[PDB]
Amino acid sequence: RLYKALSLLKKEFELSKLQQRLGREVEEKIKQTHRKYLLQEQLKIIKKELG
Amino acid sequence: RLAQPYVGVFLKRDDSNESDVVESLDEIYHTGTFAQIHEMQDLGDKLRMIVMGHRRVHISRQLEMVEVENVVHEDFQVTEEVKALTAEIVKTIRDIIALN
Repeated sequence: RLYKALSLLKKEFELSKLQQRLGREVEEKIKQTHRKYLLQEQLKIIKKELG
Repeated sequence: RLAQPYVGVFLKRDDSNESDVVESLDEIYHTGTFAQIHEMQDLGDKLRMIVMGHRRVHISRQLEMVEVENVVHEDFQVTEEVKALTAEIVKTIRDIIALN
C-alpha cells in the first residue's frame, strides 16, 4: 500500500506538473501580448478616469 | 398574447447606435441567447424588462429567422484531469471577488 501510494503520488504529482506547466505556458502565451498594449491600457484607464 | 412569450438576447458590436439597430440588422452579433420572459414590472419607466442567458444560439445569418441549438460542447471522454484546471480557475475567480 505504501508503494501503491507512492505510484499514485507519482501520477498525481506529474499530473499537477502537466497542469501547472500547461498553465504556465498558457500564461506565457497571454504574456506574449505586448507590454505596449498594457501601457496603452493604462492610457485608456487614464482616460477612463477622465469622467 | 403568445402562450410562451419570449425575447432573444444578443450582444452588441462596437459603436452602439440605436438608429443603426432600426436601420440595419448587422449591428447585432450573429450570437443570440434566446430565453423565456419571466414577468414585466414597470415600476417607474414603462420598460424595465428582465433578460437571461438561457439558450445560446448563433444564427447563421440574422438578416435571413432560422435558428438551431448549436450549443457545441465537445469534451474528452476522460473527465478526471480536465477538472484539475478548474481548481485554478475557481481560485482565480475567488481572488477576483476577494481582492475586488
